[PDB]
Amino acid sequence: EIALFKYRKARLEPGTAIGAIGAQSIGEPGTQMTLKTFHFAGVASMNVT
Amino acid sequence: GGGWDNVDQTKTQCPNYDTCGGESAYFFQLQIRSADEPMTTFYKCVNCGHRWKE
Amino acid sequence: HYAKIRPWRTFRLNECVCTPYNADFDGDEMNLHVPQTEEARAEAINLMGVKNNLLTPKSGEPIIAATQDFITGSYLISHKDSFYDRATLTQLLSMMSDGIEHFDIPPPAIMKPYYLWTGKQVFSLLIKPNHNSPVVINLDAKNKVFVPPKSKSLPNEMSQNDGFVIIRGSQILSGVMDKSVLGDGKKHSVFYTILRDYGPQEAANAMNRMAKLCARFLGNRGFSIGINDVTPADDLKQKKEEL
Amino acid sequence: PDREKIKLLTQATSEDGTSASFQIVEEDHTLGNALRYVIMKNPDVEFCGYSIPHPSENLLNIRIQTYGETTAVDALQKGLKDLMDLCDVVESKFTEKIKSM
Amino acid sequence: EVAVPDRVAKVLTYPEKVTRYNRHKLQELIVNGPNVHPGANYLLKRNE
Amino acid sequence: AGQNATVAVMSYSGYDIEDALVLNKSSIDRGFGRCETRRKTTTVLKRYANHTQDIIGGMRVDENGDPIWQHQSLGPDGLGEVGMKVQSGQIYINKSVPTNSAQTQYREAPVIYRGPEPSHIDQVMMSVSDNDQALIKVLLRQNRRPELGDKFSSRHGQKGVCGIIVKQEDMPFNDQGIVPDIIMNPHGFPSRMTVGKMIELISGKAGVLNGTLEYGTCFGGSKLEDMSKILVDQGFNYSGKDMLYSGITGECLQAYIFFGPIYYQKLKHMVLDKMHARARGPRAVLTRQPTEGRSRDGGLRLGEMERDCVIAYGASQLLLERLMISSDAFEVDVCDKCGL
Amino acid sequence: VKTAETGYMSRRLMKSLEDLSCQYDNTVRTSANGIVQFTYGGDGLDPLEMEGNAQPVNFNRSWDHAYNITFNNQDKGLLPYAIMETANEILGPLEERL
Amino acid sequence: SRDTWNTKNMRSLEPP
Amino acid sequence: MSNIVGIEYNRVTNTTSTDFPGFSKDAENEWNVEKFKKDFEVNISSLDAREANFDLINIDTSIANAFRRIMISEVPSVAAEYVYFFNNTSVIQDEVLAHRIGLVPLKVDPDMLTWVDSNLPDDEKFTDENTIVLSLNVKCTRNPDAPKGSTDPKELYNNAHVYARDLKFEPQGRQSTTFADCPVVPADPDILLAKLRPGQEISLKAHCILGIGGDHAKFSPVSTASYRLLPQINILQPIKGESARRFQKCFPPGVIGIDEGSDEAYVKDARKDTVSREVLRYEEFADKVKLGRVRNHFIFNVESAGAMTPEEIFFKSVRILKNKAEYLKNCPITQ
Amino acid sequence: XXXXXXLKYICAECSSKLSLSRTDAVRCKDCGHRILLKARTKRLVQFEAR
Amino acid sequence: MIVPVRCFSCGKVVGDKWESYLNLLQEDELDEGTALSRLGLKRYCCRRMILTHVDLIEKFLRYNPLE
Ligand SMILES: [Mg+2]
Ligand SMILES: [Mg+2]
Ligand SMILES: [Zn+2]
Ligand SMILES: [Zn+2]
Ligand SMILES: [Zn+2]
Ligand SMILES: [Zn+2]
Repeated sequence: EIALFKYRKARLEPGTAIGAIGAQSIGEPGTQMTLKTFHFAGVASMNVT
Repeated sequence: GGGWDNVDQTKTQCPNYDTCGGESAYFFQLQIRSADEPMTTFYKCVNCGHRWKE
Repeated sequence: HYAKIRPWRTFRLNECVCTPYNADFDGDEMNLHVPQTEEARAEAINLMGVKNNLLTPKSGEPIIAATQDFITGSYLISHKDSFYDRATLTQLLSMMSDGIEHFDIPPPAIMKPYYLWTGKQVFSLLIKPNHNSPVVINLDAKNKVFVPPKSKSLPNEMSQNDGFVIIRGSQILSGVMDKSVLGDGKKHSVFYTILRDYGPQEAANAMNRMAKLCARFLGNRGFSIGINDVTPADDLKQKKEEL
Repeated sequence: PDREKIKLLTQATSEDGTSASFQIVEEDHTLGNALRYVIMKNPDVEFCGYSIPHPSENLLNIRIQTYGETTAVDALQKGLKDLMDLCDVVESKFTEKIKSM
Repeated sequence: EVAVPDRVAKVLTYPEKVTRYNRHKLQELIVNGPNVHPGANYLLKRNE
Repeated sequence: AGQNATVAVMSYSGYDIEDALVLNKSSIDRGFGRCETRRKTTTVLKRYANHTQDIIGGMRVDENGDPIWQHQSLGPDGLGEVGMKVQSGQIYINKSVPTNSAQTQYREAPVIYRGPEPSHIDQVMMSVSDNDQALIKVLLRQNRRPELGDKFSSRHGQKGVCGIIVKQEDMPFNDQGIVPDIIMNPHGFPSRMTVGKMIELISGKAGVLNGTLEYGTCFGGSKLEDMSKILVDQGFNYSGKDMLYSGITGECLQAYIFFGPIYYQKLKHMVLDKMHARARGPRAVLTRQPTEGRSRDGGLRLGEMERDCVIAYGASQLLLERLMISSDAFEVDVCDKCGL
Repeated sequence: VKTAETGYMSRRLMKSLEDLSCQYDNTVRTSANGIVQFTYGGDGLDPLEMEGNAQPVNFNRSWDHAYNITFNNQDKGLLPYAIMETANEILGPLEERL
Repeated sequence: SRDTWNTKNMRSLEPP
Repeated sequence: MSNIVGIEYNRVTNTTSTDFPGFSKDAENEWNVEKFKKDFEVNISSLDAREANFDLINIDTSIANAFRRIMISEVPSVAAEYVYFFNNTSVIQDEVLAHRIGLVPLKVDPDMLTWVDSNLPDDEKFTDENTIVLSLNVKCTRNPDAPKGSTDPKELYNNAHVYARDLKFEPQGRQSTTFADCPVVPADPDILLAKLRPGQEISLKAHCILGIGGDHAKFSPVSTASYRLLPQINILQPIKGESARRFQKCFPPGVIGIDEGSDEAYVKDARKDTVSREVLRYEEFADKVKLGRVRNHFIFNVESAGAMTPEEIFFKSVRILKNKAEYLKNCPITQ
Repeated sequence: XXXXXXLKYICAECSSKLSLSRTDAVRCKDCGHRILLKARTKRLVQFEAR
Repeated sequence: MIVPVRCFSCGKVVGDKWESYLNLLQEDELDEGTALSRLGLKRYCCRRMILTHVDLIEKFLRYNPLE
């Protein structure tokens, strides 16, 4: 009963503004990443941005 | 090949400890959002290779 | 939010809900809006209400939870060295409530030579104070510092430090209250479990109880940092220099 | 009759009155701590504690739970009289000590 | 919950329509008037 | 620009969670962090090509023989009295402009004091320019108590807003009964790595006891061992941690507390100058939307990011209310056969 | 320096993604009724109310909770085959449904 | 040293 | 450990009373008078006009703290509330001067005044029993003598300093008789109130009043009132020798003493030890000492501002606690 | 009984008291200074010792 | 500007000791600490109230408008 209730609950409800939710869920972490390819010194691997 | 040896190491716990047992991690203190706010430290699991920040 | 008229000039909010705004009381200013229609009011409260937005939608993880002092006070309470007689126990419970909550005291963990409750028992009462609250919580979680037991065959509870946290039937059996258990970013939390199992009102009630208890406990208990906390011993003057 | 200084919070109050909560106006830690200490020495009290719900307001909630023998109201009255007697003892001892000098 | 100052709570009104369930509280607010915090600031009749 | 507060680094009352301070009432009463504001208003009486001047007369008297309320602090000259108190609506400079500027015709355009708190006229100055046109200056002073919301700092970047003001008796005290003026959360120290603050507290304590001011300079200054010796020669712990009692319960605290003087400073940002609120009022002539002035009833802006958040919540009627009804709602008539 | 670029990026992301909505037929569509996804994430599961391990149920916690909630000393223990008999008496109509 | 409290009447402690 | 608070090197243990039926199997430590009566003891160590070092024994911190709190913030006193300015031509602002005057303490015994009712308009608010009127007027002028110039503004000017002994009592109504044998006067008459140069004058009237220290710190009658628990030092493992002098150096000078012939050390005098736990820095006295404080034995110190006497202040605190207990007992419990 | 709650200018340079008749000049007399300040009011001004 | 009447922490009246402190410093030359201790200032809060004082009024009074 617990598992069935939880599964029937976890479903995207009609009317959700999923596009804006996802847009903000991608943009918001994007404001914290540096405008630089920071990496741990001492490796000198291939250069990729 | 790469030289993960001679890289900064600390003593932390991976978020997914129940999968891989990570008692060490590489780090750099090279992220500072604001001056009043404290610094930020990025890690990576020396065992599995999971990057995260604090 | 819900309004609350008060005698001073600032806007006040509970420190738990500072995380979604990224606020830090260092001169931060915020804006207030008063919806002017019944429909706008109802949509605001029913869709953007704090109780209905305890979880961030980018991952599904808790975002509204305890903060620095609300966590260090809980840890100091539930430490393994903390034993409380009945007077201290009942004062702590009254501090946790507003002096309005009924409690039924459990048998103490030590019945000789004195009667002494432990901190894990007071936190179990915080989670569930009466036979009337329908909050039964079962949870296994690992504190962010966990020293494994002596032998690999032993279960997780046998950790050197308190480490693994076991909660069976709303009773804390081992482990300290931590950022992993009370904070945010992990799905194996007390507030997350209460939310997902019994609705957001009960999660709010438990979080309010913890905030009110930790506000009053730490000032009477004591906690400070000084020069001797970061002073290194004379053995380091030799060891660091040589190495 | 000042029928505003004490209110019996009825929602907290249980039937048979073995457990009750009182609201006292214009009081603070000074009286709350002393009254709680005196009441906790009653051999019938199981739970006693107070709190000040907000620093802005002038209030003090105090909770009393007893076993079956006595009620919360009677426990509170006994505690108040007990505190009064303690105060008379301290007054008399200090007065006679200062008189002797 | 959020705590609002009384000074800004006396200017940020909410327009409550008289509806047979709040008439008494509304006339008490009218009597209190803008000077006291539990009061009102404007009145708007039906036909006017 | 600052005061040496007695500080106890401790967690107290829960109102000091993140860069929030606890201020001692009765330290404010004795006068601590007490400041004064001083603004000025300039008026010019210029001459026109018609040779017409502007006049500064007034002081309309009532029937019983006393000035009207708007002129209550005015005096016969039309310039407010040096020492009197002005309030919102009160006039303190009474200027009249000729109606025929473009002398029996005059229009009154005085200076009306609008403010949140009453202030005192403290200086009135009259002079003339090179062309000899009268110039009048009035200086208003206002005395300010460190309200809840005022910002402080400690010369180590630990700026904070006063979070609560508590009575003296609800404060931890040592054996002598010293009560701190400020309490700061110890959680600001380890992540920000300010141990110059700790050495400053110890050096200040030792210097106060010894009767000499101490030097904290870059790459030098008073040594910590000397301060520790001076602090132990007077019966204090070498590390500046003292056994204090609770003021709420009376009993000893289970942790020793870092106790001593730290030099603070009050910052110019005050909640009095920031508290703004608008219900209705002035609107832009072009768009008929609320104005945006810091001085006028400037409505608060609900921008693109905010409407994006509100869309993400899925709230349609709230968008309708916040973006049409309460900003600029206009009735229009549109033709049905042509879209005009 | 990076603040301006991040803000512009968020604004254009919102402009591109702003009008996409789950419908009552479960498809993700546009304002113009153009069907971009037939089921959200190929699953139809809201990421917000989902438990760990990329799954919407912590079978482990659920088992411990169910066991604890239904603990009685005097309850006979089913044989290992009977556990599956009850589990397949419940599950399986839900499979004939599909 | 004098126990002035037993002799003098205390109007200050009288509540308003 | 039986009412001894343990002073360790990184924590403080045993801080709670633990005496009530419910602490252990035997339901002992129940409240009864006639046992508290015998247990309780008051020792008065020293006495002075503005000073009282007495010592209470066998009470709870929950009662000693109530006495301390009432003494600090509940015993009423008299200080100036409103200042009326006729003329002020000093650099100091009027509100700054008013604040300083209100901070000046006054040697007026209360209980000779009454409480001002705030539910009354100004013209009848004050009476000859509610209020005391103080006046001040000083006019600094140049000095009509011939000393050497470039000197201090003391002999170079006339009444250039304004003190507290410049406030004059103006009796009104019945106050001509009642206050005849006790005129009001500042308790500290050398308080600098203002400074002024020639051509500058101050003239004002102050309306002093009864007030409470919980409303403003100017009304508080004690400079500080506080207590400290009695320190205890337990010595085991005799420390005779050249280590005895070093162990003695770890305390304030008169606290412990060294026997000459015996060469040992002993606890000469507590009540002189400020608990800095320096002996715990050395690990050679790690198991030869155990510091503590008696949880039942309070050492009180009271310094008066100048109006009352400290013993009267303490007694007023005790009687105030008793009176609020009595009033609460007599109030009806409204549901 | 009840106690009951109870134009000039200064030259900025020579500190001399003046009176300003209408339409004469806005300067000083003993010296020729051109800045004048009002004297303190004659009215009673009350404060609060808080 | 001028010495505060009381002390911010204790409430002990220090307004009557500024002149005594200055006189002790000037005549009968003394250490600052011993001067503070001869004046009855024992608590460090009260000691700082007089040690950390700048007398600005003597500098504001050179600019009096009624010279
Ligand atoms: Mg910040
Ligand atoms: Mg900030
Ligand atoms: Zn890992
Ligand atoms: Zn048309
Ligand atoms: Zn002149
Ligand atoms: Zn002091």
